[PDB]
Amino acid sequence: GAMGSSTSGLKTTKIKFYYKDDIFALMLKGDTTYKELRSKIAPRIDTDNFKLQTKLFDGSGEEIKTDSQVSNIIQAKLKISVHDI
Repeated sequence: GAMGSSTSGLKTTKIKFYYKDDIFALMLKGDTTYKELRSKIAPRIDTDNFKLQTKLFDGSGEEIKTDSQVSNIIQAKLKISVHDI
């Protein structure tokens, strides 16, 4: 009894967000999303509306706003920045 199929998994990417002067982290297994992060950040922000970006050296880069921007910060492990909105 053998099988050719196989469980396909990925490696949780460590992404440190930067809400104001505080910062947190997130482990994305690849199934995460932008609306997923929305609930994973809201509670770590103290609010329900904030703006995530690719924490650059100036302050923020492409404001993550789509499951792709997140899966991108996921495949590239980008430090995220969080603002209050």
